[PDB]
Formats: sequence, C-alpha cells, structure tokens
Amino acid sequence: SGFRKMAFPSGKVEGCMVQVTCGTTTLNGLWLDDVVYCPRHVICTSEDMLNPNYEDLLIRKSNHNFLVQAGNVQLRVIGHSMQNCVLKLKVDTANPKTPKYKFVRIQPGQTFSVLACYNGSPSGVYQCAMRPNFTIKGSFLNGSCGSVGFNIDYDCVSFCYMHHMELPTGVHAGTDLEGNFYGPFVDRQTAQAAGTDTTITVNVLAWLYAAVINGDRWFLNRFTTTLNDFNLVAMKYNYEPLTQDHVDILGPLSAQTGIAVLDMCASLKELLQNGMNGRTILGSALLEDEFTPFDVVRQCSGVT
Amino acid sequence: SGFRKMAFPSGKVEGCMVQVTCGTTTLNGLWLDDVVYCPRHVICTSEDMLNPNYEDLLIRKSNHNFLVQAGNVQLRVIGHSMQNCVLKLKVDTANPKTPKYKFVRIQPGQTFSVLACYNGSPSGVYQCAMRPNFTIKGSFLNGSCGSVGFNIDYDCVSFCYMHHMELPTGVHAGTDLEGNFYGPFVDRQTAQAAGTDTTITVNVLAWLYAAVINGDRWFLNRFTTTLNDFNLVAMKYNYEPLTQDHVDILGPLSAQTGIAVLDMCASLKELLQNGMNGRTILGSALLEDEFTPFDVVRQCSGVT
Ligand SMILES: *CC(=O)N1CCN(Cc2cccc3c(CCNC(C)=O)c[nH]c23)CC1
Ligand SMILES: *CC(=O)N1CCN(Cc2cccc3c(CCNC(C)=O)c[nH]c23)CC1
Repeated sequence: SGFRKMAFPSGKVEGCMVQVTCGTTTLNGLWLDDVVYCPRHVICTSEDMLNPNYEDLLIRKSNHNFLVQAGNVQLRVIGHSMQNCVLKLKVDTANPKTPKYKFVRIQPGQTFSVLACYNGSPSGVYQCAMRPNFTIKGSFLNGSCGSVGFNIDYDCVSFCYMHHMELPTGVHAGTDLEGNFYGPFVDRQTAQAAGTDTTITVNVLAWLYAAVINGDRWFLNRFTTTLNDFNLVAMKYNYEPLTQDHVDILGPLSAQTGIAVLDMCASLKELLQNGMNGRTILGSALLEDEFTPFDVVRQCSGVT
Repeated sequence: SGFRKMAFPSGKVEGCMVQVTCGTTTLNGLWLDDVVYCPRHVICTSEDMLNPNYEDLLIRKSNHNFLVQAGNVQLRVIGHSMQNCVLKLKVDTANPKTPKYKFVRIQPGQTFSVLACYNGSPSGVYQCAMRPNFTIKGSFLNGSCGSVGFNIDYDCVSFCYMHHMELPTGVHAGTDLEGNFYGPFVDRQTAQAAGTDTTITVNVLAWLYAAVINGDRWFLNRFTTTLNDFNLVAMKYNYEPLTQDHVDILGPLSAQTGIAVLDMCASLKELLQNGMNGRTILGSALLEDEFTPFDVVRQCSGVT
C-alpha cells in the first residue's frame, strides 16, 4: 500500500537523449533510429526569438551546422527538415539503444512522465498531467527544451510531449513528436494566453478511489448525487463536467471498492462545498487531479 | 522555473534489477558486479514469517535453490551468505550494466529516489525522504521487496535503501545495502512501533526558499525570530529543532534570495501558528518537508 506521484522508469528514454547545438544555442534532442528530433527554435538566437521566420532561419543552416552529441560521441548529420515546430536531423547511425516506441498525441487530462534534461544529460524524472488548457505545470530551466514526456506500456515507449517554452506565467508549453503544439501556443517570445484551466474531475474521483483502497476513508458520506446535480457543483468550482464516458472509465475502481461512482461524486461534492476542514487525503491538503483512473489501477495492482 | 517532486533518472538502477526466487517466494534483487543483493526473507514462507530463525532457514538452502533471473537470462549462483538482513548471492557473471556505485547509509531527513519493482521488472520511480523516525512513506505492494532507494551524483549511484516491509500502519521499513535496518525494525511479522515522527524543519525552510525563487512569496512577512524562539514553536508543532548546522546548510539559498535564514524562520513560524488560510505554496496546501536544501539548489540551478 501507499500512494505516490510515480513516474515511469526513465531508462529507455535516457538512452535516446542527445545534445543538439546550432550556432550558440544548445538544447536536447531525442535520437530514435537514424533521426534526432528537437525543437526548431534550436536555430534561433535571442535576437530572433521575438518574431522568428523559421523557414528563412533554417535556410541559412546546413547539416554541418547541427552539432549532435550523444554523451561523448558525435553524430554525423546527413539530412535536416522542419515538420511543424520540430526539426528532424537524419544521422548516419541508428541509435543502438532505441526502444520500441510510438509517437502519440495525448488528450487533455491524461498523464505522462517527463525526463528533464540539460545538454543531453538527464537530470530528473517527474509525473505531469496535460492540463485541460493544454499547458503542463513542469519544472524546466533554460536548456531543458527538447526534454520529452512519455508513457511506457511494458516494452513500448509512447512519446507524447517535447518541451518548447515557458509562458510568462511560469507554466509550460510544448508539442507532440510531430511538432504540433498542444494548445494555442506558438514558438515565439510573445505574450500568450493560456486558457482558463479546470480541475480534471475524473482524476480527482480516481484519486478518491485510491484513497479508499489505501485506507483514507474519512471523506466517504451517506449521500449520493446525479450527474446533473454533480455538474452544477463542478461548474461552480471550475471542475470539468463529468460525462458517462468518465463514469465508465471509473467502472473498475467502482467495482473493486464497491462504491458507486455517483456516491463517490457525492463525497467529492461535499469536499468541494466544505473544504477538507484541515484534514488530508493521501498526504495531500488539496484535491489531487494528476492521477488518471488508469494510473490508480496500475499503482494499486502492481503493473510493470 | 516550476517546482516538482523530482526523482533521479532510474536507468542506471533498472540495469541492476533481477528477480530472485527461493522456493515459492519471489522478490527483487540488485545485481552489482558478481553479487546479487536481496532481502533475506526471500528464504521464508508465510508459515515462517511470524518468528523466523533465519540462520536455520538459510541452512536448508543451497546455491541451486536461489533462482536469479535478469530479465530472461538465468544467473548461475556460486555462493550465498547472509549479512545482517540481506542475502548476497555470488553469481558467475559480473553485471555488464553495473554503474559506478557506492553503498551509503543515509541520515534521517535526507531524500532519495525509489525504483519500485515487481518480479525484477521496474514499474515506477518516485522521490522519498527517510523520515526522522526511520520509516519511509512509499508506494509498495507485495512483491516490491528488494526494490532499492538511491541518489545519483553525475555517474555514481549511491544505494542507500532496500525495501523489506510494510508496518501494520502502512508506512515502510527497510535496510541500508549492508542489511542493517533503518530504525528499530526487525524483519518479522510482528507489531512494530514506528517512533513519533517529526517534520523535517530544514527541508520545509529549503522548500520555502524554492517557493520564493519560483515566485510564490505571499508568506514572506516583516518579522524575524531567533533559533530559541523558533524552536519553542517547532516543539509545539512537532518540527525538528533547528540547529546552526541547519542554518549553515541553508546559507547558499539565503545568499541567492537575500532572505536571512531567521527571517525565513519567522515566515515559517507564522505559517505554523496561522495555517495557510486556504492558499497554496508551490501547488501544495501543506508545508512540504521532502526536499532537502541540496535538492532545491539542484532543481533550481539545473544539475545533471
Ligand atoms: C526550454 C528552453 O531551453 N528555453 C530557452 C529558449 N527559449 C526560447 C523560446 C522558444 C519558444 C518560445 C519562447 C518564449 C515565449 C514567451 N515566454 C516568456 C517567458 O516570455 C520565450 N522564449 C522562447 C525557450 C525556453
Ligand atoms: C515487500 C514485500 O514483497 N512483502 C511481501 C513479504 N513480506 C514478508 C515480511 C518480511 C519482513 C517483515 C514483515 C512483516 C512485518 C509486519 N507487517 C504487517 C503489515 O503486519 C510482515 N510481513 C513481513 C514483506 C512485504
């Protein structure tokens, strides 16, 4: 027992990290097979960052301008191309440590692990959720760009994120591995509005189910509610409206604990309206929304 | 910017994990060079767990009874010995993936990453602190025993923990890599008192410094305090007394932010006496104590 914000083991991704340098700018790249993927802003200087014309900036660059170093060994760049906001540098050597992998575009509300890197070297790993507003609340300093987010299903790494920027608000924005940004963000140093964020209701309910499984039960009550009633409360407190799809995903946890999903909604309703009266749930003094129903089941069943 | 409970990249440790089976019991082992380290209770059945005589149980076992599997390859066991609460199985093959490593006994209040494993397969990674009462609040299910805790300094892994047990209270106990338990715990299925836990004061102050660096400043006040005064409040709220050694360790963060350590103590004093009035600090609604001053500096400076 016990419940922690657990990230996937990062080994398979550490073996893919490389340093990409173009001119004076250095960031991280992801080496899979004979291709290195990195943010296209590796070709900018601070002089260009306010309003870059990426097509024009990339035209002044040749394969020999992209310096790719895997730890201490230099990769020979034999092709370069821009796809959306990523650069794909074809190298002459396939990464011997390339795991089985997929490129996936995750949905808002889903979670993933991030391997923060600096100069191609992994520094740490943590679990994130893609916010409903398509930002992530990460931990990224200058040089962390090109660090990736991923999920691991047995032997397969599904890469879902590459870090590109920090908003003036301190939240993070990035792309899928095809270079398409999550959200309305553009890779330009400009004021950018992150939309109104909401709390991921299905994840809070999943975490309440994890709390019951792990012993924390004080919040369970004698009440029930309806999806309509619950959603009136969800709206007042800026929670995502709960749908039957969310109830269906919570089915396994509802079955394991014997607590009907709408009964758990009534516990959540009372916690929203009354607060936690100074108590904690799974060591937290707030309602946690960064565990999906899949994460809770995995952490409570023991999947490797 | 941004602040997260970040664990070390687990790659170097994933390459050391093996499955150890003895009779019907399976747990995890750590393969470093030609030795596999695992909890000695791998030789028990539930029939033995209430009051085992480990010396007698180990005498009924031969090298061929210890089945060690590294992923899909079987290791040949050529020696076995018990050191405190660990077994050391000498194998005929040195682990090709053995990183540079040390065995260290961490101090209470220090942090480390845990790579939770099942059947020799890594499932996830999270950051822990060794509680002042020598327990850890982890996430471990049956079969997780033998999972290890560690720190990573550039290329060197310092193994500090091996998981052995869950107390009836749900907290976790284990040993250093010489098999010596942290705390008064014994590897026997019996009622065991974890001492009174305290909050790691120097870590809460370190996390308040991380909050200031990352923008969360609402808690800073116009007050100061003394070590004596602060410690009267620390005692009332079950915080560890602050010493000059703790002030000295906070020196770098005090210098970086320009907030004198005793001024930060006065902010902490007011948070303890007044609570957080429904506000948050670094996304938390409670005072976080699982970041050391070293962790905060590493996460805020970018060390890989
Ligand atoms: C992650 C990293 O290493 N960074 C250093 C280079 N920075 C360049 C860059 C790229 C795209 C968008 C940028 C913005 C958006 C506005 N943000 C702020 C804080 O003003 C700023 N710099 C950008 C990315 C970060
Ligand atoms: C971690 C793991 O895989 N476990 C399964 C085997 N268990 C055996 C064991 C070893 C040492 C001490 C034990 C206790 C102490 C009392 N705890 C409770 C909850 O009653 C129980 N089982 C023990 C360890 C866990």
